[PDB]
Amino acid sequence: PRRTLDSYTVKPINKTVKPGDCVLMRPSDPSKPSYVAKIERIESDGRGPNVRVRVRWYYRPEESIGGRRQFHGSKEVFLSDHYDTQSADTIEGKCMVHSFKNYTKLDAVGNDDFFCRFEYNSSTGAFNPDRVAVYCKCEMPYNPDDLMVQCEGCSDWFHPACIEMSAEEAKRLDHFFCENC
Amino acid sequence: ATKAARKSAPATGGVK
Ligand SMILES: [Zn+2]
Ligand SMILES: [Zn+2]
Repeated sequence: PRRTLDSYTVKPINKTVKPGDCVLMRPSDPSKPSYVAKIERIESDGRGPNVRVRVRWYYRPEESIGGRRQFHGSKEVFLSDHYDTQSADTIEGKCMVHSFKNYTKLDAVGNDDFFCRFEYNSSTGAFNPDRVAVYCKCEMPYNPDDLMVQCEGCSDWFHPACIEMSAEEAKRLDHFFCENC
Repeated sequence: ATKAARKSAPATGGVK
């Protein structure tokens, strides 16, 4: 006689969660980072002891078929088509999965702060969007963990390491021009 | 006590 719930309180964590909230779950392998998921629905055994949460998985970059790449953020996650059902007591705690822009905005990034720019197909490994804007001499996409400086000459952004330079030196500049200017 | 999460396999279904 299961009925969908409004919210559930998770005691061991001692926090309450709602459908749409982003949560971390304890992985089968304890030496691995916490699973990231989005709560679609919360369901109960009538009035009973057991509670189960149905989630839509966020895939970590090294958790996907393609594997982590150099332009993937440390706190990056993919929104996928993969849903399955897990019990509530998995929930290790809560997290925020930010849009790309709003991640950039954050003053400081919490252990629990993530971001998403891709949709992921767990079966095929295909991404949406297919392609993204690239920068610097590497012609790699933006990695928000990487410090970059702007040559207004080209208006392109460069990793200091890829352009003759130390990081500390790059931070100095107000006046930058790449070698093609 | 934090249960451990068991995930499924991509593109699979429950027969029941
Ligand atoms: Zn330039
Ligand atoms: Zn570069």
